[PDB]
Order: sequence, then C-alpha cells, then structure tokens
Amino acid sequence: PIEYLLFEEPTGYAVFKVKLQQDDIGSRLKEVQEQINDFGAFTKLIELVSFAPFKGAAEALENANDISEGLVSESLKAILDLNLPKASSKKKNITLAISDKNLGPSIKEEFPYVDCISNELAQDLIRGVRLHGEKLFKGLQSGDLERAQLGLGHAYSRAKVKFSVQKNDNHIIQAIALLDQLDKDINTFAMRVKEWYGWHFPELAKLVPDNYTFAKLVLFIKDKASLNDDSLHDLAALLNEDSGIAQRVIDNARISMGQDISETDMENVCVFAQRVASLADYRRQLYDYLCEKMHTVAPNLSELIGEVIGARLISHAGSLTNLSKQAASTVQILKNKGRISRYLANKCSMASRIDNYSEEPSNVFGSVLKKQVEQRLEFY
Amino acid sequence: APNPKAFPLADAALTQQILDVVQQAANLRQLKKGANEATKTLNRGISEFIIMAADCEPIEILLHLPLLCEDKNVPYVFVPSRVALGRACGVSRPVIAASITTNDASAIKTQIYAVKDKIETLL
Amino acid sequence: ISCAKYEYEVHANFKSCRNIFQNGLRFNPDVPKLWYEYVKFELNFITKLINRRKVMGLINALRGDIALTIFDVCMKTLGKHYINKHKSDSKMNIELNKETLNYLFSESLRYIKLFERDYLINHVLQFWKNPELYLKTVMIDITLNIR
Amino acid sequence: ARGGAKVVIEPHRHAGVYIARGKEDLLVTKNMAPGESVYGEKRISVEEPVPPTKVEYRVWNPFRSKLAAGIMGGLDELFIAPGKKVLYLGAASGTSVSHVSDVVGPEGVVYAVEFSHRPGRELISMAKKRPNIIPIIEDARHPQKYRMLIGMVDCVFADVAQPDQARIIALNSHMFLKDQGGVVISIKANCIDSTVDAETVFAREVQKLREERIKPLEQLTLEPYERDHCIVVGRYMRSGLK
Amino acid sequence: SADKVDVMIIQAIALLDDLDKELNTYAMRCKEWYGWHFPELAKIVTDSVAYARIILTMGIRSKASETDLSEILPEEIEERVKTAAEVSMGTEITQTDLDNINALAEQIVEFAAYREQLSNYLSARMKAIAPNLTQLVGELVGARLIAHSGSLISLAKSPASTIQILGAEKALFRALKTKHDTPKYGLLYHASLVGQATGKNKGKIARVLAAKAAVSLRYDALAEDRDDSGDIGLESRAKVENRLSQLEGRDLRTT
RNA sequence: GCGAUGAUCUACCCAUGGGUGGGUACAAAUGGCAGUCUGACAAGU
Repeated sequence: PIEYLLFEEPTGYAVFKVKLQQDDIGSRLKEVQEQINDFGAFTKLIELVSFAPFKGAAEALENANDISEGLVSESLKAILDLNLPKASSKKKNITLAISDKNLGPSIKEEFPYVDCISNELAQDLIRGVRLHGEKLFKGLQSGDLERAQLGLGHAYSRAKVKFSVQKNDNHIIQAIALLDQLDKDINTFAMRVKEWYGWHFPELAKLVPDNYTFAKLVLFIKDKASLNDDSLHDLAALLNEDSGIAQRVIDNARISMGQDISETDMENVCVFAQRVASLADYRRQLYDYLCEKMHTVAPNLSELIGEVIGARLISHAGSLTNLSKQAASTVQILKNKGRISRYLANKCSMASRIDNYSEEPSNVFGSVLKKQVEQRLEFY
Repeated sequence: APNPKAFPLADAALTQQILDVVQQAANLRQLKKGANEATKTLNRGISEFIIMAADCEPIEILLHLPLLCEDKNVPYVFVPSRVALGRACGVSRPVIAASITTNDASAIKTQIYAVKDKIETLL
Repeated sequence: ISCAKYEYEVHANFKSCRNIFQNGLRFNPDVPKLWYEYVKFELNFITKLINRRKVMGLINALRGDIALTIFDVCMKTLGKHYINKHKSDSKMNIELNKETLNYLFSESLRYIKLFERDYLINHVLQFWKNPELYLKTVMIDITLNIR
Repeated sequence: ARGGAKVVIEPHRHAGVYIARGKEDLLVTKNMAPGESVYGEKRISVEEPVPPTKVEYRVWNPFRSKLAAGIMGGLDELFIAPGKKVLYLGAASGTSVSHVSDVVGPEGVVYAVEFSHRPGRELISMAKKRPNIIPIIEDARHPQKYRMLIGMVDCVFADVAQPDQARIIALNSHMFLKDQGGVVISIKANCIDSTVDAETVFAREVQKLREERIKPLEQLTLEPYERDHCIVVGRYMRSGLK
Repeated sequence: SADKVDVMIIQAIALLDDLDKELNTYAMRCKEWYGWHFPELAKIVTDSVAYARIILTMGIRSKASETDLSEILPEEIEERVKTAAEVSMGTEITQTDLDNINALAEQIVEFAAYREQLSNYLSARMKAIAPNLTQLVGELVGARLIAHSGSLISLAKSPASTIQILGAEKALFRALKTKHDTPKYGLLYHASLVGQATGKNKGKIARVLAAKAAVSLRYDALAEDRDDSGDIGLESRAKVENRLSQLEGRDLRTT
C-alpha cells in the first residue's frame, strides 16, 4: 500500500515507484535494516520514475520555505499532477509515501484521491533514499548538490533570521585598513619620486616637501629648463606665486645644479607622478566615503568621537557587535586626563551599544551624550 | 505584529517576587548591581540570573545583554521600572540592570531557585 | 515540442496538443521559446479552422483575442521570472526593472515579426502602452499605416 | 601563557586536535579563516616556506567549550575526524562550532542548528566568514521542517538543555544520522531536572538512549571544569542493537 | 653620457621590489572585499590581475550571468563563475560601495601596467648602461648584481668567485665561521643559464658563467671606447652555451 | 545646583616656567654586529 514515494532535494523533487515492499511485521530486524544499508538490495527495493529540477536559487528558496511551512508549492502541485495515476476516490484510493505528517492534509485536500503514509516503514524508505541518493538518480541531475546545500542553507537562514543590509561593518573595517596603509605607501612613493626627481633638480625638493603638490609640480615641469614667466603664471594658476615660490623655482632652475637626465626618465617619472597623484585623490575620496558610511551605519559613535577614530575602535575590537558587547573597561584598554578619558570610554561604550543594536541610529541622542560629556569637561 | 524588543516582561505578582528576592540579595551581598556589573558577571560565569528594567532612556543600553544571556544559558527579565528596582536594590539612583550571583552558601537559596524556575517558565 | 509535433502532424488531436502545451508551460514558465511555439500553434489552429470553413462555404475577433491573451499572460509571467532571476537597493531595482522591460518588449518585437496581422499588432501595441522603445513602435504604427 | 613564549605543536591522539607544549600545556586546533579571533582567544602562529606563508593554530578554552572539556578529561573515541560531517544541535554561537568546524576541515562539512534569533544572527556572521558550516536557524524540534538541508550527517553532537533532550536527539538522529554513527550528548543535571540528583539524571537519560537504540559507548563527567555536566558518547547501531 | 647612471639603475630596481610588495598587499585586500561580496571567486580564480578584471567587468552576479568573459578567462572556468554567481553564499553590495571597489580595481590594474612598463624601461636602460653583461647573463639578475654591489666600478672591482657567491653571503659566513662547506649559488641562481642547468651541472655552470660575467661586467664598466652592442657578452654566451651542452652530453652512468 | 548611564583609585633639579631619567609604537642612516669559497686538472679514446 505504499506504491509511490515522494523524495525531495535542495535542487529538485523526485518521485519513485517502489517495486516491492520490505516486509512489515518485522522491520526492526537485523536483516532488513542491513538490507536498507546495503545498496545491492535497496536498488531492488526502489527505482526512480521522475525528477523535476528547480529553476533558480530564489525559487528553490521560496519552495523550501513553503515545504517547511507545510503548504504545497506550485512546482510540487505540478509534479504530483503529472505523476500520480488518477482514481475514483471512493474505492482503492492511491498511496504516496511522505515524511511530513504535517504536510499530509494539504496534499489530501489538493488531491482527494491520494493517501499520504508516514510510518516507520516509510521513514525507512526515505532514509534509504537520503543515504544512497546520487547513485539512484542514474545521473539525471547535474550539479554539486553539496554546494547547493550550503548556498540554500545560508539563504534560508538569512531570510528567516532577518539579516539586515546597512548594519554591515566589515566595510568600515577594511576601509580604515585601506586609509591607514594607503597614507603610508603614498608617503613612501612620494618621497621616493621626490628623491628621484631631485636627482635632476633638488632645489624643488628642499623648497616644497609637500607631497601631492610635489606631484602636481612634477606634472608641470618637464625638465629644469623649459620654464618661462608664462610657466610662472601657470604655477600661479597652480599653488601660489604670491608666496614667491614660482620666482624661487624659476631662479633655482636658471641656476640649476642638478644634473639633467635622460628624456625617457623624464617621461616615466612623469608617469610615476601621475600615479601618485591619482592615488592621493583616491585616498581622499575613500576617506570621504568612510565618513559617509560611518554617518550612515554608526553616526552615533562617530559623532561622539569621530569617523576615523570610531573606525579604529571597531576594527581593533573586531566588529560592531563585539565592541558593543564587551564591557566598559576593555574599551579603555583599546590624572584628570585619565579621568576624562575613562568617562569618555564609558560614554562611547554607550553610544556603540545603542548604535549597533538598534535598527538605525540617532545622531541627536549621540549629541546629547556629547553635550553631557562636554558639560562635565567644562565642570573641569 | 512583531514582539517588541523588550519581551519578556513580567506581571505584577512576578514583579513582587523578583524585587523582594533582589532586596534580600542586596542585603546579603550576593548581588552585583549595575549594568557593567551584570555584563562582567555574565563574562566571569558566576551569575544566577539577570534582572533589568524596561523603562530607561534609551532601552538599548541594556538591551545588548540578553544576547550574552541566551548564549550562556542564564535567564533574564524586564521589570517595568528602574525607579522601583533602585528603591528595591538599595542604592541612591535608578538602577536598570542587576545580576544575582552564584553561591550555594546562600541563606536565600531555595527562594532564588524557586524564583529562577518561575522565570524559566515565563519563557 | 517534439511530442507535440508527432501528436499533431500525424494525427492532430488538437485538444491533446493544447493539453501538452499547457502542461509543459506550467512546468517551464521560463522558456520564451516554448511560449513562442505555443502562440504559433494556436495561430495554426486559427488559420486551419478559417481555411476549412472557407473551403466548406465555397463548396456549398475572438481569435486575435485568444492570441493576445496568451501574449499578455506570457509577458506577465516572464517578467516576474526574469526579475526573480537574481531576485536590495532602489537604484539597482530601477535599472533591473529597465532591463527586464527591455527584454520583455524585445520578445514582443519578435512576436510582431512573427506576425488579421493589423489587429494583432494593434492589440500588441495597446498592451504595450498600457522612450527609445516609444519611438521605435510609433515608427511601427507608421509602418502599419503603410501596411 | 604570556605573549612572547615559543610553543611546540604536537599531534594529539584524536586526529585534528593538537597539543601545544611550553612551560605549560594547551589544546589547540587548526584555524580555517586566519587572522580573525572569534571570541577573544589567542592564536598560535607558524610559518612555512617556495616562498613563505603563515598558518595559524587556535587554543580551545576547555572551560568555555564543553566538548573541549571532555577532550581534556579524556574520551576514547571522539567521532569527529578531519574528514567526516557533523550535526551540532544547540550552538547558541560558534563558540564550540568554530572549533568543531576547524577540526572537521575543508573537505568535510558541519551543520549548525539554532532556535534563537539573535544568537542566530551572530552565527550567520561566523558562517559568512567560514565555509565549513552551513547554518540552520530553525527551532530544533522539527527535522521534518528542515529536512531540506541534510544528507547522511556522519555524527551528531547535542548541546541543548531542554528536558526532552533524549527525545529531540532521537528524532533528529533517526531522520539524519548514518547507521553506526557516533552520537555524542552533553548531559546537564540541573537543565534536565533539578529535584532529582546528578547520577540518577545521567542514568535515566542513558536509559532513554539505550531504548531508542543508541548503544552508549561511554560516559564522562568533566568534573574539574563544570559541575554536574557529563558527556555521553554513544554509537548508533540500528541493526544488531543488543 | 647622461644615460650612464647606475644610480638610477639601483633606484629603479629597489622600486621594482617595493612595487611588487604593495601590489600584492592591495591584491589581498581587494580580494577580501569583493570576496565578502562573492566568496567563491578567490578560491576559483587566483591571479590578482584577472580577478581585478572580472571586478571591472561586473558589479553584481546578474551582470555576471549576463556579460561575456572571453578574454580574461577560459570558458569552463567562466561558466563555473556563472554558476557560482547564481548560487553564492555572500551578501550583495550597494551602489557607492561598488563604485569604490571598482575604483580600487582600476588602481590595481594601473599598478600592474605601470610595473611591466617599468620593467621594460629598465630593460632598455640596462642594455644601454652595461650591454655585454645584459646579453650574457640576464637583465634582472644583472640589475640585482649592480644594485647589491652599489656602483659599477665596485661591481667590476670585485673578482669572479665573489660574483658567483654574492647572494647567499649569510650561509657563506656561517659555513666559514663553523667549518662547514661553502654555498655555491647566491644571487646568480635565476640566471637563465643555470635555469636550464641540472644539479652539479648547475654548480659548474654557475662557476663558469660567473667568471664570464666578471669579464663582461668589467669590459662594459671601464672601457673608454664602447660599442654598446654586447659583443663580448654575446661571444661569452656562445662560450658558456658550448661548455654547458658538452657537459650535459657527458652522461655519468655506464652504457 | 553629584553618582550604577559609574563615585573614589593604577622617576631628578631650578617656586601652576625651564632643565634631567626611564618605558612602548613609527621613521631615519655609509652605526654596529659584519667577514666577501678554494686555484689545476677534467673528459673521451
């Protein structure tokens, strides 16, 4: 009385037509349990009749949600409709083997001529299927089942536990790592090219140590010679001639003592200067972007302290959760000076707590804390 | 439609048992009173259970904590008044979080275990 | 489609064929190809019936309506399925809506070149309207006036 | 110990776990995603060169993770091997799941289960970071209801504290566990029922298990770490039970 | 001659090492970011440059399933990428974040291109400054030699055995001060000649190549009248090539 | 017009000025450690 069974997988349903039945009175027996484990006979016990894949990960997700919740999905309805032989329900109704006693009623109300069985007998059939699996399908289904398992598992998890999007923080973490190391290696390359081009012209080096402006000045000056009063006014359109620096560099170039060098060195070093200039632009841009994300995700802690410093705390702690979680002395770990510092540590622990666990932050409440600490400092 | 971020919160009778047990506890020094006190007991693994209030402004200061409680398997409750909790825990300002600590050498032992089980049933 | 072909061109139990098509569609609401041949099959139905009544009468817009209803349901369903391919920000929402509308209306354009032809294209553009697409199909209206 | 000592790593008897010897000895397992301590635990580093690379071992605080308390109190066969799979009922975090996932390693996979939400959120974070886990965030009382995601888990670990612990494992294990597969329970007297006392509680739970066919291979108390706890290792037979 | 400046030679090569180092670290970091969006990638493809090129191509797994990846990646691997994009565990990223990561990727590509630009620059400069050595032993190795010894007069100032041993000075000095046996290769390992030699032959070829390198180095270095055509180096390479293949042909077994 | 949302508490001179000493993180360098292997035979018949 178990003619058909329904089995399902992450990527697609299947229906099997059982060709026999393992006997029923004695199905805790040593022998029949072994026969379920030993594929050499369970093949005789079941053969595949159909397999209906899924269309996309999204539809597989919504389908798995439904088969959890106990309602029949559209693909499920269609596959059963295409499979099951019909009957006049009053005499000799058909039988299907399912594991969800909860699902049973929905199937019955849809098809008034099908009986869902879930005994220990049918759970054993499905266990045999769950065990052997991919050998049974004869190959109809391509795909890294296991990969689909992990993916769908994550998706179903997130969907129900209600993960949020803005509350991401690793972006803040990696952002601050970038800004720090980026300032470091930008300065490295800045003094690199500074020494290198001072080989040709060290007067500019001793004049301006400012790096990005150094890069732009290198971008203008090709060699220490092709500089006129027109170039003087051009540097005036650039940084400053009122400071006299344009006159300084033109005089030092007229008297220039750095040995002039190969043309190809001028072009490639100009390429280098363009590189460092674009990189500095990039760092400033990313800094502003960090400001944006901080004021969006956690403006509370930031307004209490500052964008970059709040990112320092979040990174060094590990994440926004952990930083909010831990008590208000580790936040100090990460005379009047000590006193005001500890007070601020407690209040920033506060700000972090609210600013994480909420669904969105409150700059005004952050400002209230800021003003309270400010009035205490004034009390000092 | 969603349960509020304070659930659970007790009815008045259970409020009475909680606050009374808290008071005797504070008089017998089995009690770490204060939000950071509570978080640090939870960390140190010496907590019998956790009371806290659900009217402080804002609520999220202490809403952080039951995360630790659920992970570590210790029960937690929200009483409807930091003012009442303060007057019952015996200090000068409103209190929003307190933790009853473990020690079996406790002359209120059976009292606290019965009340803790009441809480577990609330959940 | 091959089973439909055998069943039809050797015997043409049109009820059997329509059942095959509707079942296959229910299983594969993603395949615009299959929607295409279902539409052209119902066209074959209509044309065969029209010619048979013609020859019978010689010896001795319901149809556009059904075709365009098929068109309508195909549009709605494929649009939904194409959204659900990669199923969240308002801006990407907007651009992907733009892209799926582009795809669906390209499929409509293929339906038109597939193509009572005047009435069919008329209702196609009606359901359409219910930018560059706008200008292309108003040019199409001009070409219809030519036709 | 401190932050400057150099330790000596050593392959523990159980595959996957590792003694770290020094002036003072520790239990340490591999780490999958290097460079991010999960919960404030120190991580030994080693370096091996072909040019160099850094690999990273992680201490397993037995006070804080129950299975690790058991390992350090000595079990005979911990069924969790560097290749197999696992089901892990009751992981309010990855606090033990991080380690079990690391031991199980890249080729095996490990399933986590939770009922709660917010612990589930943190579990999602960890599952994002690490591949081995797949997280199931459902009420653990309906293997029917998440049957979607599991095929022949090769062992089970039970951490839950619900007084129907034996029934809940019976259900999930029947549905999922491979035949002749290591069930491991972490029994808790008070969590099961307070008025009865520890030894009777352990007895009665082992009885329920021995009736639902999980032949209990051994028992352990893990005394010097936590009180009234226990770890009952059993082997799932289902055929030739007696 | 203004282009006869080993000072910028050494500056350029040191810059090459550094540029490689921070290229690698930025590759690792952008891997972290975009893998957080899409974590199958880093394990599927491994070239930082190619990875960045996919980043440039797409910004969402939909555009992954749509666009074509013919030039960057062969087709089996790219359909692997498409199926992963369909089913990936990682989350999805917002517009501004995508803009910023895309711009990082442009920066990575720019450092790449600039690096090989610099390498071929150094190639031309090197054949200009010391042609015979360049032809003999190899651009990169010769550049490193002149770098390590500082000035070209110094590098030619040194004798042959040194230029053989010049890299692994550490193990050399350890062996000397504890009476073990000396190392043999040092920096001239990566010379292509040794790169085809095999074992004890690599040692012997390292020795002979080192001596000829001393000759060529010196002649490029000091000669008042230079043809810049690498004649001595070229004939030297002929010589060592011959010595090699004859040594190789000598098989040690019995027949 | 105080506080559990946190009170109190974690080297030497010249009377809130200057000079000395130590302890961690970052950079510098042509400081140091710190010194550039041997020197006629080999291979084929």
